[PDB]
Amino acid sequence: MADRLTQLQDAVNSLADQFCNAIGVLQQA
Amino acid sequence: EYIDQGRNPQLYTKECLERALAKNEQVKGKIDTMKKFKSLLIQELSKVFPEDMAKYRSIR
Amino acid sequence: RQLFVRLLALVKWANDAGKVEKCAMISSFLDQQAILFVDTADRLASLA
Repeated sequence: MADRLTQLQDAVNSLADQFCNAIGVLQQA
Repeated sequence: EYIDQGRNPQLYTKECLERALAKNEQVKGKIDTMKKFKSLLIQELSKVFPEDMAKYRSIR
Repeated sequence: RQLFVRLLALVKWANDAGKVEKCAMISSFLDQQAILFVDTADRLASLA
């Protein structure tokens, strides 16, 4: 494959995971 | 309700003082969390895009 | 006994009448701040 879509989806998933972790840590070793 | 309870408002005053202390502690914790989040965002910006870091450091 | 209790309550309310209002205002401000913080946190969580 080696297309831009793969890296785009990877970056989107990473950003979503970072946002979820920030939301979880903001309302909480 | 406190008058019909049969006691004075001194217990309510102590409860309000404890609530104020707890609110101050929670505000301090929230400020510390916001500062940590801002530091993490600044670090991510410096490691990703130096334009935003330079803007926040000199332009703001 | 009931009249003595009522007089004690009235004295405790009159000796700290302005202080009671100040404490009520402080408690209301703290509750409003906490509610606003909780609402902002919930909105941020729902948006993120």
